[PDB]
Amino acid sequence: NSNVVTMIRAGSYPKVNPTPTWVRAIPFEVSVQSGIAFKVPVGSLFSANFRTDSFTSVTVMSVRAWTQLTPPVNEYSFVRLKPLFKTGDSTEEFEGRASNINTRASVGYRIPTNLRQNTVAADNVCEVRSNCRQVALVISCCFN
Amino acid sequence: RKSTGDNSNVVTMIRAGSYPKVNPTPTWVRAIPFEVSVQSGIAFKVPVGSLFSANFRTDSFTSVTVMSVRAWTQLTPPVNEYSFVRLKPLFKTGDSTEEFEGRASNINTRASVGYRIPTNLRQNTVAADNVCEVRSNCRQVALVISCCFN
Amino acid sequence: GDNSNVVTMIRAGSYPKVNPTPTWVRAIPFEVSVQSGIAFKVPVGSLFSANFRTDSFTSVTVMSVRAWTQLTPPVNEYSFVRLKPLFKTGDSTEEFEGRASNINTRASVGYRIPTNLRQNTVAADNVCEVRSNCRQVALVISCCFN
Amino acid sequence: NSNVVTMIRAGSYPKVNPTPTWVRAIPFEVSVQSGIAFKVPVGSLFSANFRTDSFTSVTVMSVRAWTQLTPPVNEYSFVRLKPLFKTGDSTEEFEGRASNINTRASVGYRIPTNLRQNTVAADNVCEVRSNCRQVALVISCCFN
Amino acid sequence: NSNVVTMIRAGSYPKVNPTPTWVRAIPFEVSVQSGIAFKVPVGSLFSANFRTDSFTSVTVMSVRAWTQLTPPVNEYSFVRLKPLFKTGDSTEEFEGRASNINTRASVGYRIPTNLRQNTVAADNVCEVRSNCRQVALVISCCFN
Amino acid sequence: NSNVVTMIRAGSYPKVNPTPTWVRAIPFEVSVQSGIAFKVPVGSLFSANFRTDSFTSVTVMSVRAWTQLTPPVNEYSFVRLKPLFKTGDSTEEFEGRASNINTRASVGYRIPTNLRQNTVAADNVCEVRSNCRQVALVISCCFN
Amino acid sequence: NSNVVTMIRAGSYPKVNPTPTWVRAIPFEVSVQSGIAFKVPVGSLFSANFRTDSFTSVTVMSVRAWTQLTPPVNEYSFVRLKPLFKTGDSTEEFEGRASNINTRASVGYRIPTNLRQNTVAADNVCEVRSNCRQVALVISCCFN
RNA sequence: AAAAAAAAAA
RNA sequence: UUUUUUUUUU
RNA sequence: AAAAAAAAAA
RNA sequence: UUUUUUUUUU
RNA sequence: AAAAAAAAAA
RNA sequence: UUUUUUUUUU
RNA sequence: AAAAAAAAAA
RNA sequence: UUUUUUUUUU
RNA sequence: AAAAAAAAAA
RNA sequence: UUUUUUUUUU
RNA sequence: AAAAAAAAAA
RNA sequence: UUUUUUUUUU
RNA sequence: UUUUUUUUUU
RNA sequence: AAAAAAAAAA
Ligand SMILES: [Cl-]
Ligand SMILES: [Cl-]
Ligand SMILES: [Mg+2]
Ligand SMILES: [Mg+2]
Ligand SMILES: [Mg+2]
Ligand SMILES: [Mg+2]
Ligand SMILES: [Mg+2]
Repeated sequence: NSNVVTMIRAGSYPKVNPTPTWVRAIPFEVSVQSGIAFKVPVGSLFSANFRTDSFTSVTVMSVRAWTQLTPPVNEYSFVRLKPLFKTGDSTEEFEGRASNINTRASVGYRIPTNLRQNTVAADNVCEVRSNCRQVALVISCCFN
Repeated sequence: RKSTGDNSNVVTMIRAGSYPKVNPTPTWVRAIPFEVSVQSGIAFKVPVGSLFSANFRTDSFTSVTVMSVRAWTQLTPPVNEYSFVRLKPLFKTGDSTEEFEGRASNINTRASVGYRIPTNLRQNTVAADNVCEVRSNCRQVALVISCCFN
Repeated sequence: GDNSNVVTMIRAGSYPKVNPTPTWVRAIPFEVSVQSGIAFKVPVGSLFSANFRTDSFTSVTVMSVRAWTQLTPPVNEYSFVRLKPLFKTGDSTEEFEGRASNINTRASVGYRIPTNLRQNTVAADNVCEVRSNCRQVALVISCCFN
Repeated sequence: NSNVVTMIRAGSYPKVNPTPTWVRAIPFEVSVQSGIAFKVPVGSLFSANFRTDSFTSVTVMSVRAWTQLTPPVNEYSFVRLKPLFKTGDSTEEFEGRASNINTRASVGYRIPTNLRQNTVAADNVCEVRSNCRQVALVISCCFN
Repeated sequence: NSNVVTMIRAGSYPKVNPTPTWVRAIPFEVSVQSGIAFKVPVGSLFSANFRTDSFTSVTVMSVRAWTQLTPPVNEYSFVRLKPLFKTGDSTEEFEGRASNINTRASVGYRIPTNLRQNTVAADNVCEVRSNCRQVALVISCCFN
Repeated sequence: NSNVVTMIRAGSYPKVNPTPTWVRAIPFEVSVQSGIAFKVPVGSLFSANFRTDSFTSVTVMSVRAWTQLTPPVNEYSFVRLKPLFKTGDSTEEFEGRASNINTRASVGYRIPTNLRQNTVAADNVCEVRSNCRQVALVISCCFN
Repeated sequence: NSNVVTMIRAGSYPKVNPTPTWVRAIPFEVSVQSGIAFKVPVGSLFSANFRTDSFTSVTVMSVRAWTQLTPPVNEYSFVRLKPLFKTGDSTEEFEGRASNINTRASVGYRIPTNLRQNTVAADNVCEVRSNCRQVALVISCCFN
């Protein structure tokens, strides 16, 4: 391959876009109380910590969750996810459980194409329930 | 694919496994468009700092690997003249003396030119570094720089 | 293999992913009472009921609507039925219509909702507007409860 | 594909059923005591918690069981299942044991076609024995 | 081919629809001020000038823009489009520039299927910016 | 498929037309008297009820007709169509009859290409004859 | 194809015939009385209502008949056809009956080639019988 | 799809 | 032998 | 390259 | 059916 | 895609 | 004979 | 990848 | 017979 | 291995 | 249509 | 050249 | 599955 | 030689 | 997938 700078025969000025979209997998943690559902805010996805503070909307494609702290004594870890939608919240409770007390529980859900619209900071993605005090989420989304 | 394919109309369960490897602050390949002011008979040094800005969604980055530079005259040339733009590549390990140049063949049309950086000179640059020197008979140049933010 | 006559052991492994409250794709039949040449808005709430085993849902994604006249038409007339899709992001002005060709037979028509318009609806929402010369309309709605 | 609503050339009124059958995998837990067999009530399968409170009968196809809490000190988890049937109870004790003390024991059994009749709330599916105080069941069944 | 009227052996009364949908490419102009973004209202699409005043909703599919008047002295035309959505506005700025001062600048964006819902008069399609006092838009859409 | 907006690299301003043509199947009804031929006016085709009030001319391609009310006592329904043209009315009487007293009679005719010119509201498309007091018509035509 | 008038290189004067034959299906109705046969007169086929008043002879090929009014109370419609010939009348009574009281009864008969000679107005085609007060006939014939 | 009648073409 | 109109058979 | 209008040839 | 002229489409 | 000039390889 | 740099032709 | 239950299509 | 949802088997 | 987003090449 | 970056499915 | 909407035909 | 009208992609 | 039940090997 | 023990079939 070339070892030196070489000329580019550029033509006319192209179409440009200084603020393009970005497909991402955003990892973050939330605190969870015993017996209480936590509503995961969309605003958690906008932050300089993820290079995403210039975005104000996002299209979530899928949500995966893992317990992030150990479960109570004698128990195996569990985590549940209830998808929320601005046009109407769901009542599914997708749940994963651990089969070794020392291992994380995990589960996820995919959003169908027909339900992939934008959400903003004040929106909530889903409810989390767990017997562990923290849950780690990895959200696959399209910032725009 | 996607020929009548698509998927379901409802949320479905993912049988997730172990916690994956993750990175909250990944890299990003980009083409950044910005303009610079240039003066008659004077070479302007293009600062790398122009590439870090919220106007590009890149203010969380402190380094970038530049891969190629293209330039266009952004304002009209002087009376009776055709536009021209020249690019001289600059490197922290030793500046070049190439003067890549394009000129317009219609006075009403932009001049344009570019250069590609070879793999062996694709290291990082920071805000204090410069990308290239620009010369032109037009008072502004429009640059589109293809680069890897990291 | 098959044709075992007795219980047999399953070599179960790790606890699987589970969900006590899953989705359900359904064709729901219900009727609405209608007046003469008067549009009636069909409520989405008619889809949630113990009579359909769906009272545990609060949302549903409608995929298509079909409608039949349920009582006889006025004297000298053939039955007809009209459907005008309604949407929260913007109502339609289409009026899909069927008419009977025998005075003793039901009129029928339906419409399909495109993938890009298949979002959720709740009980307070309305599915469509119905218009008929008969006093009842029998609807069958294909939908995904979730 | 189409981006607008399209006509459906409906025909005669079809056959309908407002209350159809449902093939399900129902997850629920049962309490178990030391040295004592617990009879799992079929009524545990009818509940708004599973969207099944409008069913009063169910045809069980197979039963799988996992220990749901840690076992006593120095022991590995075990769980046994003895099928019950209204026409005659079995004496099999299908059993699984853990090989790591931190992991669940698991076993299941399949009901043959000739024994897949209906059960009601007052009936029992099986007996569960375990050294763990709780057992998690996932029962494959056809509600009707 | 036939030179006279011929008989049609009609059958039963078909399905009918007096107010059908309509896929269109609507052209209209908007005024733009220096350094100010103009919100393109969706209501502009329901006009007797387009045969569309019987519609109250539309599904937008793609937007294209051209500058419609000459740029300021010494400048080449430019135009920018920022898509707007009721579920969450975008921050993209798709931009084109003229490479000949005497020629229009042009650009567009396509709306993905998952974001192709309906819009009504009070909604806005996008934000337009340009150094020219007028921008010419052609909007591909489905009236319904 | 793509889940977010994408740039379109638009070119020169296209050829446009804000008021295009429209091929349509228009359903409407006319009253008919015993023993009297009813001239169907073309103006019936231009209406807000059809989204066609912006049109002043139309090219009719075919006409199909259905009896719309029940026939006289002891009679089977019939309907006849006589095509009319500005250059010369025809004398054909395309006719259909019901074979069940409770069923609609139907018939239609097709207009040859050499006779497919424009008609305006003052023109008449055909004469309708029937023993029922209303006839349902579906006219295939090209609005321009 | 050509859009202008074009020259025809005609030759010698051709054979001509200002009054040609015509193959036709003629539809008309006759009144029928209970228990009485009605002889269908051939003269009904020559009429300006059929464009055939310039003919005096016709070769009938086949006769189809349909009851034209409702039957008496409690009965299903029926119609019978007995062929009549100048060289010798037949004694066949071809018959159709309705299987639904609201539907027409129908039947026909074909005339063999060896019996396809001419008939004049004073001739009769066939006898019609029915429990309905009117019968609708469609006669396939060759006017000459 | 074939045939008969009128017409046109070859 | 193809097509157009009327008819018929399929 | 085909088609239409005029012409020429076959 | 080939060419020439006018037109049209590609 | 080939060729010529410098270089490198074979 | 292949590649890199400059050039040229296509 | 096949099957069973619900739906849709053919 | 294909797809979607639930289940199951592999 | 294919697809989606940004980029580059063709 | 290939490659690079992010993502996803396998 | 395929697809989507309206129409027509099969 | 072919064509016509609007649209889109190429 | 196929299948069902228990076992075993793979 | 084969084999061994019981059963059933051929
Ligand atoms: Cl749980
Ligand atoms: Cl803007
Ligand atoms: Mg844990
Ligand atoms: Mg230079
Ligand atoms: Mg009715
Ligand atoms: Mg345990
Ligand atoms: Mg310009």
